[PDB]
Amino acid sequence: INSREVLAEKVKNAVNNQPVTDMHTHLFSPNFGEILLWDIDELLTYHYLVAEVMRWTDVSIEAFWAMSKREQADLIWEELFIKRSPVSEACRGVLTCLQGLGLDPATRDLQVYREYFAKKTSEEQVDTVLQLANVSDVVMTNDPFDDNERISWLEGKQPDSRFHAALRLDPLLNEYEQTKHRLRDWGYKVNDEWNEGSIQEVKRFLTDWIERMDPVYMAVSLPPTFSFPEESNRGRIIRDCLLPVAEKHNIPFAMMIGVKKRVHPALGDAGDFVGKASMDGVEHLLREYPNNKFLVTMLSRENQHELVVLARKFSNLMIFGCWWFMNNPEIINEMTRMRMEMLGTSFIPQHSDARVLEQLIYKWHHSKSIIAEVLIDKYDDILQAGWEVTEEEIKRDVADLFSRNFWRFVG
Amino acid sequence: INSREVLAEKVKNAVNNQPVTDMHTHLFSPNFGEILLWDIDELLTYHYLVAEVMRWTDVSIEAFWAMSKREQADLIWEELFIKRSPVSEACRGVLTCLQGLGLDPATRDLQVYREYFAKKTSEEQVDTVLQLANVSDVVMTNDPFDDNERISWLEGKQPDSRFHAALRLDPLLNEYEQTKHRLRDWGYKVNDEWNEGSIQEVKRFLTDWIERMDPVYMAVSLPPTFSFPEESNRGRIIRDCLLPVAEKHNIPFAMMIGVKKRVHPALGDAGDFVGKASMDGVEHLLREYPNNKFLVTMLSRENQHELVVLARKFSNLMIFGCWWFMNNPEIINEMTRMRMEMLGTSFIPQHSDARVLEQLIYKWHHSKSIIAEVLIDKYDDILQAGWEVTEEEIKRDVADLFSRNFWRFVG
Amino acid sequence: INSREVLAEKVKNAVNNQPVTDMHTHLFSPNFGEILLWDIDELLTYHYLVAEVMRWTDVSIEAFWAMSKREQADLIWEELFIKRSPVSEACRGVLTCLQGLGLDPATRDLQVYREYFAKKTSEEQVDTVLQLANVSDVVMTNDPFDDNERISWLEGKQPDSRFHAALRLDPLLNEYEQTKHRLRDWGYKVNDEWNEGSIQEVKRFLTDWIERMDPVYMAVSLPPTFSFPEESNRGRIIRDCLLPVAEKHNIPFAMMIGVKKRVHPALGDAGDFVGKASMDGVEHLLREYPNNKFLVTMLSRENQHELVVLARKFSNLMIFGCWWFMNNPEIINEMTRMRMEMLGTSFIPQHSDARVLEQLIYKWHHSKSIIAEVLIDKYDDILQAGWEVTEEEIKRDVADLFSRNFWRFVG
Ligand SMILES: O=CC(=O)[C@@H](O)[C@H](O)[C@H](O)C(=O)O
Ligand SMILES: O=CC(=O)[C@@H](O)[C@H](O)[C@H](O)C(=O)O
Ligand SMILES: O=CC(=O)[C@@H](O)[C@H](O)[C@H](O)C(=O)O
Ligand SMILES: [Cl-]
Ligand SMILES: [Zn+2]
Ligand SMILES: [Zn+2]
Ligand SMILES: [Zn+2]
Ligand SMILES: [Zn+2]
Repeated sequence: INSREVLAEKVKNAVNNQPVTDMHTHLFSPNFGEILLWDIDELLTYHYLVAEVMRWTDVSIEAFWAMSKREQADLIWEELFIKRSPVSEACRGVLTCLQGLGLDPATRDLQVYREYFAKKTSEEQVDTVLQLANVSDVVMTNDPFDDNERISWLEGKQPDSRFHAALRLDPLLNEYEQTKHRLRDWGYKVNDEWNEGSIQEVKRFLTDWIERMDPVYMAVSLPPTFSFPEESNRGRIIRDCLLPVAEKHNIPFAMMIGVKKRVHPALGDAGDFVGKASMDGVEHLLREYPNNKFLVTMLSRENQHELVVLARKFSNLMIFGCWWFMNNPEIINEMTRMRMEMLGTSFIPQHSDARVLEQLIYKWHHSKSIIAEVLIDKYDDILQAGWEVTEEEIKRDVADLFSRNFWRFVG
Repeated sequence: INSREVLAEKVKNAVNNQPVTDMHTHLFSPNFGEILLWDIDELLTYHYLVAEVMRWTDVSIEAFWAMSKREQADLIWEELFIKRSPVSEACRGVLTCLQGLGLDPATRDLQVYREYFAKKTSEEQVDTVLQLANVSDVVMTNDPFDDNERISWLEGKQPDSRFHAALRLDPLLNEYEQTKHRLRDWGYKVNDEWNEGSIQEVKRFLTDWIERMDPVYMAVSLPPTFSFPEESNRGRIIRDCLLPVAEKHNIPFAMMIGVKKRVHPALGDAGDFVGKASMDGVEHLLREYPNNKFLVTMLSRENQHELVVLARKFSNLMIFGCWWFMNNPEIINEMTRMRMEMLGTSFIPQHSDARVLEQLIYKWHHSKSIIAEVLIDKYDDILQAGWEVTEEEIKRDVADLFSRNFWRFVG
Repeated sequence: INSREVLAEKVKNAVNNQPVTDMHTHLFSPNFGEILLWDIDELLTYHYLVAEVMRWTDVSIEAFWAMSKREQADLIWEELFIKRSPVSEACRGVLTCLQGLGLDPATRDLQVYREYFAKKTSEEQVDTVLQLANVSDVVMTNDPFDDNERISWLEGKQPDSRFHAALRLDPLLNEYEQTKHRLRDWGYKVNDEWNEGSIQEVKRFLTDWIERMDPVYMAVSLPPTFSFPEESNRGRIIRDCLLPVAEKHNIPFAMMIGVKKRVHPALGDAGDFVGKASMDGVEHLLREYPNNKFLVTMLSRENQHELVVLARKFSNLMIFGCWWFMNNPEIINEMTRMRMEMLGTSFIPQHSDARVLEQLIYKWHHSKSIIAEVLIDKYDDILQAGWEVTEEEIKRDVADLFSRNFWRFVG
């Protein structure tokens, strides 16, 4: 390669053809049941769009939740696509999905699009989507406190080889005072106070599930006020239970910091907000637990640059994705550029956070084009400096970014 | 449209031809008197340039204020345009105004530029400028605590139909301790305590001025430390008087948060600074007062992204403009993109904040070019996804952004 | 200048031809000895690359520090250049230096690059590098608390006309409890108690060193928690000694704010982190000490915009460079644009912070190209407004930005 033009095609092709390992989604293996969502109506009722439609429609939130799935979908399509152009990232995403499946957004024929999905099955749509989105591996969010999901694990169900488990623990860490009673009901003899017994039982709880799911990592989403150390249930659990168990099983600990839950409870999953967090807690964890691995992603735009700098300090920290409110072109671009400039290729640029199966298509299509453009710029800079990049080196670097860095980290 | 080039021309045409409603300025109906500032000398002595010239000139701030308007204008012209290239946004803006008026910056003939304004009346210039800037409606900042402005309203003088009033309340909310003495002198018997009597009289004051002004909204500028609820005069006035009255008359409450007043007293209007604010008070107001409408713009760059996320949570929140220190190309661009990507077209991209008539020319010229660029990108992305946008839908979306969204919100 | 194409040509040439005054580096006049670091092995072992290589290599940090300079350099070359493409800014910089020296990165022949340096003397390489990077003046960081540097000064060493001293005081201001003992060891009779006697001896220490080094400014790097006034050694020493001495000798005070030292002790120089600081202390200093001059650069991305706004308020504030974690293309670009949009040309866009002689080549090459682009955009915008910029004015502006603004400020 010795031309930006030539470089551009080589990079775009390597990126496009590179099978993706999506290390954080809200999808489930087909055999887990209806817990796996898919089709155009599910795409249109994605909570991102529920929030956006409420800024326009005169239909009360109560009434909205009272409508059927199809009715909610019809309202959103009309309000966000017909009455106004679907220029938002979330709306754009729905279109990218339709087009990717072979459907044509030009006609705006929602009924015809729907007819497409009605024909196929879950296992069938999964194969097609994973093919079209070029995703080889999907990491789920497995929460044992969720009855709809725990039932499948207790039944001995196993996800197919393309889906990996990740032990989600928000209820345990953030709501211990209520959750402790559920552990007791499950036979985990935790006591009123934090003593040897409570510690051991919570650890047994973690180990039992690690044994059941064989998770690639344990995870938790945290508030902007997250601090560590801390004399709170969360602080003690992390210190006395999670970290020791994680080290023993060499399992990474994923922290998604910055979410302020339910600032608008009526909106349900669309009612969460964001706040800038202190880096002190993460800094402490990284330094004081050198034998533990940490995967981190933050919600606030204002935490992104310093998070990158922290990654420069600690190799036991792997930063990943452009999470939630960060998953917009303007932010993805600035984040990926800051990350590559200070970390080279030693990071995971993105995850889809897909809640609806088809999203894998747009999530990866929208991000890959931006990442490819960033790569082209960086490769070109060193080419201009006289360096010679081979297509094989490109495919290698791209492989690390979209798949290898993750598996290498989880080990 | 089926090509970026084609799209670009149709988008730019739609943006340029769309009549603008400037929902926040410091301009006054021409019949109000000299408070309506205009001409090249007023543009050159805009406080933005006073701050900039003071970074170069050897002239003391005292000596500067002692100079006549023409002398100050002369100094600023020589210091910021001749001794160094006028590359700053504020300086660039002055040139943009001259050009729009038919004058030629190439000559740098300040004397000739001045001759242009001397042969014109204020009403004439108003028609000229509003025409050039394609501004159909101007929202003023009317402060009933200023003796001069108070005259116009008490005399029953109505403003030009193109100008709308906005009840500014900074003295009341931020300086109650000193303002209460004037409220009493005006017939509003507020006590030195916050009893029912005082509460009722403040409401009466607001109610009376809403009747006299028929404002599109009530407004206040707040410091980075703004909090709510709060046991202070401002906190009690907002809770017990402003919100109740605003809800009863269904008029929005505009909050411009982030200004740290007079960090450099000697600079006058040019001595204000900025600070990041907590989103807690705004979040509280939105959630706890669903029957009230809120217009918000923040001064800190670091508050922009989270403000957008907050708008996603509450439909009774309408964010607007790129205020003051945010009114620069680099910031206008990132802000507008973040806003459209997460809010689609459900927001008001800009306002001029013009203190001098002519500024409407450059403020909107400089902002429309950027907004057009963003729209082109967003339209092209969905266009690439197979969606087809009609030129009529473009005019519709452009109308919402530059005018409809505001009037719709103020109801 | 007719077209943007013609404009770009004249701007690029002026920027490239303009001799640079690098107002902050960690280089020393060659006659000072081996403390002046140079050659490819030094470039490769720059702490920026030590941090980066530790994110990839299996070699422990202890084993790394135990390796020879050559072995460390071989490791870094293989890990960051061969096993992965050298796309990070720091790695790209190493290549740019190689190319600028006439070597060829295409061969990846590290053994051959090393031969180029095995010949030359320090004096020759200084002449070579300064000519290539077109740097006419280099400001050093002279720390009288470092035993080695101190001996040179006490024994009469003077830098040649191309190098200027800057009195660095971190140990005095940030570690006074440890430093007071050393002051006493040097004849400065400070008491354990902070009183008039101690104040006078610290003032005498500063005076003696100002006289010995004839520094262009006194400097210190500060933590994100920096505040002023403050009841602490730093607060008292700045108030009682530094500011009065600086005013008396009319010497500016350079504050580099935002570094959190040694968050990862084992990484040595590569173990410092970043944090956002309050602007309160800087605002206070500028306002209350109008007779003192302050040079400021901040480490947090989130402090940049407000720092610019503060410069608009105070002429005794000169902001400079894109420091450390800010010295990446994505950040340099946004910072430089915000600065010019709000300050025109009244600022110092960059400094190299070079710790290794050859870095001057890449630091200035990478920054000049970015600064050139910003200038082209800004000049083009006013050209489109009708203004006509001459090539002489362009050369003047470029001279101000890269050299004149500094000498003028510290004059
Ligand atoms: O992308 C937005 C989401 O998926 C959130 O609703 C979700 O709660 C978040 O990503 C999480 O994993 O906690
Ligand atoms: O945009 C700069 C301005 O107009 C400020 O001086 C003004 O005080 C501010 O916009 C306000 O309305 O409080
Ligand atoms: O640019 C990175 C550096 O030179 C730092 O190591 C250095 O300590 C910093 O610039 C300073 O002068 O304190
Ligand atoms: Cl911030
Ligand atoms: Zn998620
Ligand atoms: Zn205003
Ligand atoms: Zn940007
Ligand atoms: Zn330095």
